[PDB]
Amino acid sequence: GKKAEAVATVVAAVDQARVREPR
Amino acid sequence: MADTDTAEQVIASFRILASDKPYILAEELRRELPPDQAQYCIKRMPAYSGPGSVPGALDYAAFSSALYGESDL
Repeated sequence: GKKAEAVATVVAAVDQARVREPR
Repeated sequence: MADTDTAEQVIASFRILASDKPYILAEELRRELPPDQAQYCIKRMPAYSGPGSVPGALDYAAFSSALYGESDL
């Protein structure tokens, strides 16, 4: 439960930079 | 939990994935993060930067600052 929560933060943060990727 | 500040959250979150380590290995992100996430991140975090580092370490702290801060604008 503690590790999974950390991945959600890293994944969520990774998607933020990805949103800046055109098609 | 014990830390919070957008950038600090990623460092604390990455530290947990790296197993209490100041750096994370590429293979770890592959098994700890979606194959797609490890490849993209492995590129951001430069080549770690410690004294007793390892042969293949990466620094997610440098990448965290870029995600919430890249170039002045």
